[PDB]
Amino acid sequence: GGILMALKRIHKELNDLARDPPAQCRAGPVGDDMFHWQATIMGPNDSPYQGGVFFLTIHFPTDYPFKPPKVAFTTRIYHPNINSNGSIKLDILRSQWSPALTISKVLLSICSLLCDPNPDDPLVPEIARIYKTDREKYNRIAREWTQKYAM
Amino acid sequence: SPVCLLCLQEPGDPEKLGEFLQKDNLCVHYFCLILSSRLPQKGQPNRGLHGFMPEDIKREAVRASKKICFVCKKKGAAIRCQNDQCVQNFHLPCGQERGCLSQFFGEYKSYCRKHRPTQNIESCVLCCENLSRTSVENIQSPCCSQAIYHRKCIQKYAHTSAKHFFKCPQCNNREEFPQEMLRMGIHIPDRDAAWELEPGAFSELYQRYRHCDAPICLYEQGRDSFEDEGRWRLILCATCGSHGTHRDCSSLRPNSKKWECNECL
Ligand SMILES: [Zn+2]
Ligand SMILES: [Zn+2]
Ligand SMILES: [Zn+2]
Ligand SMILES: [Zn+2]
Ligand SMILES: [Zn+2]
Ligand SMILES: [Zn+2]
Ligand SMILES: [Zn+2]
Repeated sequence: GGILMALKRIHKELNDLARDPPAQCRAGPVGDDMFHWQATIMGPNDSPYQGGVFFLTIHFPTDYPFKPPKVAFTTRIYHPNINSNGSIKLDILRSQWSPALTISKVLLSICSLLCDPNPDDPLVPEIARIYKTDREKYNRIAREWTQKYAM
Repeated sequence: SPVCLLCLQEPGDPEKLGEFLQKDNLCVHYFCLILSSRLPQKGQPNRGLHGFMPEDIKREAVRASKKICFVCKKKGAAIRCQNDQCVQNFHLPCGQERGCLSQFFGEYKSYCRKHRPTQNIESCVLCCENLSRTSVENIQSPCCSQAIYHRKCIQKYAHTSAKHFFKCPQCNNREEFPQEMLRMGIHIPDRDAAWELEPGAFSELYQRYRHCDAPICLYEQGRDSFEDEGRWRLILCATCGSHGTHRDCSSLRPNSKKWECNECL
């Protein structure tokens, strides 16, 4: 068992992701290594990320699903909860992880995080201050980074 | 050839016998240590082996020398069935071989096959494989939907997530579900979750950008180290917050207060 169990579950999640893909997400194994995936999220409509293509890297632990996956952006994005290293401040990836959760539900959570940031528990305090104080400036800068880094 | 005083076998699988403690010239499985029926825990978990003094462990070994394991028929049995009508002694690995149950709460009682706790009683969602036939290797949850899991999968979940985050996978029950798990034999460590205890876990997460990205850094400790006051303190960009520097490397002053980096201009 163990690693074999993680492999079987990751195949199951990959097939499910293929047949019922989350909105504006697509993800898959990189080559023949199924513990390393690459994903893309299209910037949601009616958000300052619209039109962008945002790339994410996923690493499944050896104890999956008993440890959460490690998920990071490789695309620069202007977001209160995503730092310059692409790290994501997201509860279901750290403290609300359950082995019942699936990579497809991780991806939904990240898209919702793009639509609805959490500035009261921020990963980049300056961007959270701007988000709370001057929303239009926030949206303008997020659009500018979408055009500069994600298009 | 290191061996356990209480069960007299190789260290084996930590998932099943616990971490193989060896300290102060003594060697014991952690489960053998806390599950032995008569070993007093009389210290700070700093002191001795997690609150078990070596004098007391040695004396427990001596007592257990006068006990035959009903499984392997050899001396050294450190665990006794806690049913009132039973006198069966056994080693912990031998009890697992014969399907004995060990509880990890209160008096840490252990039971043999005939007198162990039971429950009235598809694919285990945790592993996504078909439930084991032998209904002693499966386990329900009282919380909701009467969900059944592999025993091994729930134990692995309890070990990785640990007490603080161990909950019903569906309804997030943290009161009745773990109590029912305890009474049927699930170890629930009182420790932080596994994904928090990884080396360098969530290190580059947060790790508030602290690095001097000026054309030349004016400071010996370098772009990597900072202080609290003076021209050697750290300042970050007003918008990105991901590009910063030692104050004097931009040769700036406390009379502006709003630093925007090269990029955010
Ligand atoms: Zn032992
Ligand atoms: Zn034995
Ligand atoms: Zn008994
Ligand atoms: Zn299972
Ligand atoms: Zn439940
Ligand atoms: Zn500097
Ligand atoms: Zn900047």
